[PDB]
Amino acid sequence: RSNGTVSPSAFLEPFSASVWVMMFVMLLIVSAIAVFVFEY
Amino acid sequence: RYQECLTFENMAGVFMLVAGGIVAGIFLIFIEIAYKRHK
Repeated sequence: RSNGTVSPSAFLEPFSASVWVMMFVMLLIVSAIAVFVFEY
Repeated sequence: RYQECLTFENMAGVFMLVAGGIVAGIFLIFIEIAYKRHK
C-alpha cells in the first residue's frame, strides 16, 4: 500500500445531493418576493 | 455481523425573517407615501 494513499477529498463525498436544491428554491422564492415588492 | 448504522436550518430560519421585512416595509411605504404628502 505504498503506490498511492488516495485520501478522500471533498468532491469524493456526494455534493449537492439535496441541500443545494433547498438553497436554490429558497433563493428563487426570495427573488420572487423581491420582484413582487419592487413591483408595488 | 449483519446490520449497519450544513443543512436547510441555516436558510429557512433567515428566509422567514427576510419575509418578515416584506411584512414590515410595505406599510411603512404607505406611511412614506403619507410622509411626502404631509409636507
